[PDB]
Amino acid sequence: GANLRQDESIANLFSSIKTQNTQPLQAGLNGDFNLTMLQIPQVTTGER
Amino acid sequence: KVLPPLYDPYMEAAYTSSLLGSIAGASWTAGLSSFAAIPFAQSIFYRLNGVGITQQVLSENQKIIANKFNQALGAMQTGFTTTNLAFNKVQDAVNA
Amino acid sequence: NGVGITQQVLSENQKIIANKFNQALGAMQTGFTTTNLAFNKVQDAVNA
Amino acid sequence: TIDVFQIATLNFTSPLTLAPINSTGFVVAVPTNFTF
Amino acid sequence: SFAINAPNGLYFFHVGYQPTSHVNATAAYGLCNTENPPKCIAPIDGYFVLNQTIDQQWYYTGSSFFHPEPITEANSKYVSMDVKFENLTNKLPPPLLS
Amino acid sequence: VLNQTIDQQWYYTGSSFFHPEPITEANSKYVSMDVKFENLTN
Ligand SMILES: *[C@@H]1O[C@H](CO)[C@@H](O[C@@H]2O[C@H](CO)[C@@H](O)[C@H](O)[C@H]2NC(C)=O)[C@H](O)[C@H]1NC(C)=O
Ligand SMILES: *[C@@H]1O[C@H](CO)[C@@H](O[C@@H]2O[C@H](CO)[C@@H](O)[C@H](O)[C@H]2NC(C)=O)[C@H](O)[C@H]1NC(C)=O
Ligand SMILES: *[C@@H]1O[C@H](CO)[C@@H](O[C@@H]2O[C@H](CO)[C@@H](O)[C@H](O)[C@H]2NC(C)=O)[C@H](O)[C@H]1NC(C)=O
Ligand SMILES: *[C@@H]1O[C@H](CO)[C@@H](O)[C@H](O)[C@H]1NC(C)=O
Ligand SMILES: *[C@@H]1O[C@H](CO)[C@@H](O)[C@H](O)[C@H]1NC(C)=O
Ligand SMILES: *[C@@H]1O[C@H](CO)[C@@H](O)[C@H](O)[C@H]1NC(C)=O
Ligand SMILES: *[C@@H]1O[C@H](CO)[C@@H](O)[C@H](O)[C@H]1NC(C)=O
Repeated sequence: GANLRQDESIANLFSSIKTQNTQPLQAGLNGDFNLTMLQIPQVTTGER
Repeated sequence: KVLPPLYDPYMEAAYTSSLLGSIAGASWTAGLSSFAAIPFAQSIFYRLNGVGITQQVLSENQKIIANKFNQALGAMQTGFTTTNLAFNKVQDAVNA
Repeated sequence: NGVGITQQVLSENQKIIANKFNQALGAMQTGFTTTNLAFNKVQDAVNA
Repeated sequence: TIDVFQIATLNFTSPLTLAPINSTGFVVAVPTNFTF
Repeated sequence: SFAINAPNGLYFFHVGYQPTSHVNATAAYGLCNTENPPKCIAPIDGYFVLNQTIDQQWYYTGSSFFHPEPITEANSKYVSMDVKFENLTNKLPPPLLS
Repeated sequence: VLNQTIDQQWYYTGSSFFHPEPITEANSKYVSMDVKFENLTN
């Protein structure tokens, strides 16, 4: 029961993805603000 | 047995990426039903304007504000030491 | 109106809004099943 | 579907991203239909 | 929100405004004319949208429902100059008229 | 605020940053009479 409740709580927390509109952030400088630290790097050599 | 977490780290990455992409918006409307495709820099400047900084100051100190924000984001690295309280909380959760 | 719906729309779609509200109140019954999380919480409190 | 269990992968598809326009202003998705 | 009685507490029915269909509307941060002291306006609890009631003819719509309406002092507020605002030389709203 | 852009000449400044600006209807609102308010003749 404890594990089931934890799973339900985490699913509830992560469910915000399905109903959240976003915009595609530019890689690196977003205007003059540098968000490279918080963005996932994209490398073609391997998997994402 | 130690059960695996409900989600792959890729799903958590998707959650955090959606959080990063959800930051920008109108930030002045009455409700939450409409999404405005306002870029990140414009949203940050609008947040600064709502804070109490007039548009003349924002227009004059554009590069200065951007540089200070970038300096803060760069200094975010140094907080992952034992001195910081939040990192201590992370290590405390791991230790528990 | 406070949500962000102007008075012109509210005056135009009065019956439509009332019908949607009534449909929501009538569909409130369907939530008393084992699938709903809040009903599960009620039964969990009773079980504790 | 009542013979063998299948293994699926959880994947949350976020709603389509509203790409900002290079015009003067911006594009906003304003509702035209709603429910309660 | 409506609260009813549950066996060991209170059961809340949170009624919320859920949109189903959206429309992509060309909006403006604000509008103002060409005067030596400029007079720039911004929407109140809404957007300055472009689509006609049924381009330089700007209307006002609510945040939670698309319904273009003429821009007046009822749904607009006076703000300082912003360089992202639209410079209007024709079809000025009554707030922008001198 | 009172300081000049660079006394009875009053300017407007933001809460979070000092930058005096001319007082207009954009940054001011009409309120009822208050005794502590400054009576301006010029
Ligand atoms: C934006 O921030 C990123 C990440 O902090 C910077 O990229 C770093 O640049 C330095 C200096 O060239 C390199 O040594 C690092 O390897 C880079 N990556 C990281 C993760 O630190 C970048 O220079 C910043 N500025 C711009 C204009 O993109
Ligand atoms: C609306 O007009 C204003 C005022 O003329 C413009 O703001 C100027 O834009 C130029 C060109 O980008 C800048 O160099 C100036 O610094 C801005 N300010 C001033 C006070 O001149 C604004 O760009 C115009 N906006 C649109 C959308 O056409
Ligand atoms: C601005 O003028 C108003 C109106 O004359 C002043 O308010 C009066 O102040 C006197 C003296 O303190 C009081 O006895 C009165 O009751 C106040 N009200 C009215 C309606 O006369 C106010 O004091 C002046 N303020 C300044 C800063 O000089
Ligand atoms: C809203 O959607 C309903 C069905 O959900 C439909 O009957 C109605 O005509 C729509 N109203 C519009 C598009 O204005
Ligand atoms: C609005 O544009 C998005 C892409 O930015 C698209 O997915 C959506 O269908 C559009 N909505 C319309 C045309 O009503
Ligand atoms: C309708 O709305 C769109 C929003 O993108 C706008 O570009 C267009 O000019 C409008 N058309 C009319 C005829 O009002
Ligand atoms: C500068 O600001 C001070 C604030 O105490 C004010 O008293 C003073 O008159 C101002 N001086 C000028 C020249 O604007």
